[PDB]
Amino acid sequence: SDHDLKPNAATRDQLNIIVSYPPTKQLTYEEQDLVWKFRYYLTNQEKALTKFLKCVNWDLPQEAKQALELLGKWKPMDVEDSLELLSSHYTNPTVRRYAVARLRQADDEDLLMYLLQLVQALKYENFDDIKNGLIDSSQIITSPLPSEQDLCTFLISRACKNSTLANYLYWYVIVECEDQDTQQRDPKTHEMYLNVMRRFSQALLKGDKSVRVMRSLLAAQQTFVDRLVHLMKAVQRESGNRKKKNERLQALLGDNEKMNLSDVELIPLPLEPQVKIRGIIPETATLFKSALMPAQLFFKTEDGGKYPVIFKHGDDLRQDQLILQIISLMDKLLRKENLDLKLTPYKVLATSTKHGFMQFIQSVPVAEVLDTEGSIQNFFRKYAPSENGPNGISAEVMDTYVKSCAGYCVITYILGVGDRHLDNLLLTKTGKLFHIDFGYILGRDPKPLPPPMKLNKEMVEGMGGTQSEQYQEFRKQCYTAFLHLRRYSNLILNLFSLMVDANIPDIALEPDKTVKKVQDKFRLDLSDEEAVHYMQSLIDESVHALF
Ligand SMILES: Oc1cccc(-c2nc(N3CCOCC3)c3sccc3n2)c1
Ligand SMILES: [Cl-]
Ligand SMILES: [Cl-]
Repeated sequence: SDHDLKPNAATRDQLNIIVSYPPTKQLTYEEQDLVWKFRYYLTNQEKALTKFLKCVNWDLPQEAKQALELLGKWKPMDVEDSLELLSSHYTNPTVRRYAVARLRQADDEDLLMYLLQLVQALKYENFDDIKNGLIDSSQIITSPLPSEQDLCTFLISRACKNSTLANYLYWYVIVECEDQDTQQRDPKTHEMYLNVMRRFSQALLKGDKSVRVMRSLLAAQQTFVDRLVHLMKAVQRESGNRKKKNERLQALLGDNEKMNLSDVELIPLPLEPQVKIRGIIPETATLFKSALMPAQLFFKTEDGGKYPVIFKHGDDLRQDQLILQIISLMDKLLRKENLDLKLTPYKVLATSTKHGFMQFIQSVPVAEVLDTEGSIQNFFRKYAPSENGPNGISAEVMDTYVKSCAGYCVITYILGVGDRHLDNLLLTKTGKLFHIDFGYILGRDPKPLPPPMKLNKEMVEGMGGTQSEQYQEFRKQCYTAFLHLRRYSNLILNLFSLMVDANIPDIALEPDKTVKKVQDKFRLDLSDEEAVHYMQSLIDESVHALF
C-alpha cells in the first residue's frame, strides 16, 4: 500500500522536475497526484515539502489529518522555504505554526533581513487569535498602564530579546496602524495591526528590566518623531522664501525648552537604532530646494560624531523603503558568495505613511559632476589622482567604480527600476556609484517602451570606454552577479509573494502580476551558460543604442 511505494527511474525524473519548480508555479492535478502518491518516499527530501503541502486536498478530513502526520515526520525544510507557508495561500493553522517553528531556528540577523515582509504576513494570520492574546496607535507605547507560537507571538517574543528587531517591529507596525487606505478599505486589517501593537506593548511591560527599558526608549523615539513632525509643519505653514524657512527651522531647533529636539537621553535613531543620538544640531539644518522641501538634519551621536539624515514630510516612503531593504538583502547574499560589489544600501525608514527618514550619503549627483568637472573620469582625477593608475585614477577607486556600476546594473534590471537620469545616479569620491529615488519600479516608467538595461554613456566613459580593460571586468561582474542572485530566486520570490497586498503603488497597480515581473527577470527558463549570454546581450544592446 501507499507507504511502501518506491518510484522507478522515470518517475524520479518527473518528481525532481516538480520539486525544482519555483515557489510560485501552480502545480497541475497530475503533478499533485504524483507528489501525493509518492509522499512517503519524498519525506526524505526537505525541498519536496512545500510541493507536498500544495498537493493535499484539505477539504477531505482524511488527507488533511494524514498530511499533518507526514508534515511532522518530514525532514525539516530550510528557513528560506518556510516563508512560502506564510503567504495568503495557506490558512491551515498547523501549517502556519510549522512555518513559524522553522523561523525560530533562524539567527536574529537573517530574521532582520526578512522582517518587513514578515510584518506584511500578519495580514494572513488569524485575527481572532491575535485579539484573544490580549485607541490612537502612536499613543500605545507612550501610555503604559501602571504597576505553539503563531507569527504574532513569535515576532513579539524575538523582539523582547533583541532591541534592533524590536525597533523595526515597532516602526513597521506603527506605519500599518497609521495607513489610512487600510482604515478606509480594510477595517479588519487595521484593527489587527492595532491589536498587534497592543500585544507588543503588553509583552514589553510584562517583562524583566531589560525589556521594560526597551519599551521606554521606543516611547522616547515616538515622541521625538512627533515633536519633529510638529516642527516641520510649523516651518511649512510659514510663507516666505527658502532662506526665511531655514531661519525658522534653525530657531525652533535651537529652542530646546519648547521643542526638546537638541538634547535627548542617548535614544536610538529610528532609522538606524545602533546609532544613539544626543539631539539635532540646530545651526546646520537646512531645507532642500524641491517641491516638498524636506530637511537635511545632522544628529549629534554619543561619540560626538554627526550622522546626517533627510527627513521628508508629506510623502510616502514605503516603496523606497522596500527597494532599499531588498538591495540590502541582495548585497548580503552576494557578500555571502564572496562578492562585495561596493553597493550603497542606505537606510530608509517610514515613520508614518506621510513622513520618514533617509540616510544622507556624502556624494555628488552625476549631473553635477558633468556640470562642474565634465566627466566621471575628470572627477576621479581631481579627487583621487594616481600617477600609475588606470587613466591617472587610483586603482582602488576604479575597482570600486567598476564593481558598483555592475552591481547596480544587474540590481536595477531585476527590480525593473525606471525614471533613471543623471540626478538620481550618485557618485562618491571613493568610486562608489549608486541609485536613489525609486518611485518607478517593476517595469513602470514615465516614458513609453523603456530600455530593460539602465546603462548610460557617461557610465561607460567613466570606465574608460568600450575598449578598456575596466569594461571587460564590468561585463564579467555583471554576469557573475546575475548567476548568484538567480541561485537565491526562491527566497527573493518568496519575499515578494509576501508583499502582494502591501499598499506600495507599483505593486498595488497589478498585485497578481507582481511576482512574475520579478521572476521573468531571472530568466529561470535559461541555463547558467545561456543566462550569461542573455546578460551580455542586454549590455551590448544598450551600449550600441548609446553610441
Ligand atoms: O530614495 C529616495 C527617494 C527620494 C529622494 C531621495 C534622495 N536621496 C538623496 N540622498 C540619499 C542618499 O544619500 C545621498 C543623498 C538625495 S540628495 C538630494 C536629493 C536626494 N534625494 C532618495
Ligand atoms: Cl491550507
Ligand atoms: Cl541642502
